[PDB]
Amino acid sequence: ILLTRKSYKPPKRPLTEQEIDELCDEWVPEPLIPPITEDMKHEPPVLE
Amino acid sequence: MITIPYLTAVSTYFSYGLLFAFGQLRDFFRRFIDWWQGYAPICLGHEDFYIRRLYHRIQDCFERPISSAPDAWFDVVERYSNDNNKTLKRTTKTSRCLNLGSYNYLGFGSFDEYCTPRVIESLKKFSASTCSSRVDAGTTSVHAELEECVTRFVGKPAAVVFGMGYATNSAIIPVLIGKGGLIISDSLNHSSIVNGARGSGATIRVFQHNTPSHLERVLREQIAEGQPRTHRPWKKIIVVVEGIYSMEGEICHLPEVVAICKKYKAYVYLDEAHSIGAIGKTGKGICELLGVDTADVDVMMGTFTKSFGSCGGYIAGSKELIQYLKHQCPAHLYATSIPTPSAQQIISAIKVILGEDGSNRGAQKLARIRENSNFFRAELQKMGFEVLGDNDSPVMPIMLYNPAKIPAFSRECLRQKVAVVVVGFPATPLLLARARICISASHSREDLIRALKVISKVGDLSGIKYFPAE
Amino acid sequence: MANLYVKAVPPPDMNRNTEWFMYPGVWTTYMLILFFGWLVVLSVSGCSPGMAWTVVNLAHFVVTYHSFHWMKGTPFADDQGIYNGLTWWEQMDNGQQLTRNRKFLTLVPVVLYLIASHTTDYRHPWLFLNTLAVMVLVVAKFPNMHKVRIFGINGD
Ligand SMILES: CCCCCCCCCCCCC/C=C/[C@@H](O)[C@H](CO)NC(=O)CCCCCCCCCCCCCCCCCCCCCCC
Repeated sequence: ILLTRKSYKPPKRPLTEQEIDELCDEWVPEPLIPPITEDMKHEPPVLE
Repeated sequence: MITIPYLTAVSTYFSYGLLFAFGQLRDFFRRFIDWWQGYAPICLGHEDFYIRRLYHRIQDCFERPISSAPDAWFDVVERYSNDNNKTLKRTTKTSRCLNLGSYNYLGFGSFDEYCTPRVIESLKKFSASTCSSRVDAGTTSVHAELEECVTRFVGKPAAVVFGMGYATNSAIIPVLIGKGGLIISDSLNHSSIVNGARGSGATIRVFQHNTPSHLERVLREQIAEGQPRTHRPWKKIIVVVEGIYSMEGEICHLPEVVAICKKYKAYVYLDEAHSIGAIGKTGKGICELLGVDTADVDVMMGTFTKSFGSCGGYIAGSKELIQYLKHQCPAHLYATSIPTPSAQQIISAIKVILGEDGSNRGAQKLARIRENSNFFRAELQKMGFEVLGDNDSPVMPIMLYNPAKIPAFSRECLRQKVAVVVVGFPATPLLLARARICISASHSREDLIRALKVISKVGDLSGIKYFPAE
Repeated sequence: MANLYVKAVPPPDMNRNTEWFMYPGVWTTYMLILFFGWLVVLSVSGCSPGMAWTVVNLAHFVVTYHSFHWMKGTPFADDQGIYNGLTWWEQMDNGQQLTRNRKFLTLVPVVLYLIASHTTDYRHPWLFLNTLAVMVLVVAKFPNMHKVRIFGINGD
């Protein structure tokens, strides 16, 4: 039974409710859209 | 990494188990006799078991007091017990043995006629040392002239010199790295390096001694897994290696280590304690012997105790690293400056080595330190001993493997007027007990010839010729 | 008179206490000490092989239990008592479970008890004891019995 088992590391100790608060504060999101330029804003003709 | 005869790996464990068994038995009859001022004991019962049950049995192979300069020949004082071997006391009788356990490689720990006259003159003009630190009143002129000789010698732009070679590693590593960093050290690193890493908050891993294919596999995992619990990025990575790994006698594989540290953008911390006056055609260390550009390593630590015959340490690097350390290193701010006659004797030794003393005996030392080591090491291998290290190293440990051969190989040699050094279990791994032989440039050929026949005759009795002779 | 050279590799393990148990030659000595005690018992007092195996299995109980599962800490002061709440069994392999060297140490008290029973014709005078000893040994070495005590006796 034993001579066939697999070596495993002992389970880890889960994160605390205080540590998570820090990680949620260091994280920073990128801007929603890339910054605009001047070649990026040409208007098309308006016809009748 | 060490070839061990199988039949000797078995009579060593048996020898240690017998000591363990008799020690536990004897300590069990002391705990029941203590029946015959309220504070807790200075030391528990069982934290110094191998200090009182293994070290006290052979305590006469250590701490031998000498009464002469650390030269090729010195005088060893004799000690008796007088109370059944509990407290050794020194007599007036002396001996005259062959020095093979010191460290003066270039033969500077003596009275030579270019350095001692200058140091004595720099004494009676400066009185030992200043009582202030270096940022207040302890920066004499000699302290400013010496930090130029070291920069010229080592090769890097700037250098700082301290007053202890052990504080040069515990008071600096905290500055460069902190919490969130990583330190992939080598297995066989000095105690100062590990204590310095502990004094900060950094994490320490260990890669296999002197093999880079294992250094790569550790960096890959550690950069692919981040911090151990909250998988942030590693803020830094520093790799610490040594020039010559003493007590193994091997030169490091520096070109194959720097190349892998560049790839993963890790830093390199060199440690030229044993290899700063010994190896190299000019004495510039491993970075000259192995032909590696000195600007690929970020920090280079050294020590003047072994080659230059004077206490101290140094760190060399980019001109902003030195400016940062001179402003935020506790050892530089709070500690008394290195004494003045102990700095003049480094200046006047680097002048001899570089050949700026007028004479030319700065190359005779560098050649005779090599033609002696290559002879001694070659002769020991031909007789069948097991000696480690390469061909270009002043140290050559001889393996013994048996705890009982440590007091047998040393007591005989001392009786035949040869002094050596032996290292036991609590300091080393269990299976690897050895003797360390240090060869200097002040030994003559007549001395090595005479000392080899004393060793060859002692090695028959103990039977430490594990390899076959011819 | 010397052959069979082996090129031992240094496993890091960074712990003087439990790194010597990886070099070549440990298992052979482990067994040769047991086979040496067996012969020395039935020489100082002539007896039956079965009893002598029983005395070997009983002496191997106290020595192994007191060393691997009772004592806590290390006898080296260099690590500033970092392992004060752990026993020699728990320090092994940095807490890694079911390794090559743990299974060998688990397998010995069983096979040694089989020999001390199969040559003593079971009975009850010795069977009762040997069973208690091997049971204590095997329970103490269970993976689930990691850093857990019994009623807080020698636990903190
Ligand atoms: C006469 C031949 C032997 C007689 C009896 C010898 C038994 C002694 C072996 C006990 C091994 C102890 C393992 C861990 C002990 C720890 O608790 C203490 C403190 O923490 N660590 C230390 O003192 C330092 C750690 C390493 C020191 C071990 C030195 C002994 C080396 C021998 C190990 C390999 C040979 C034996 C393998 C295991 C022996 C198992 C006991 C066999 C039972 C014998 C009774 C018949």
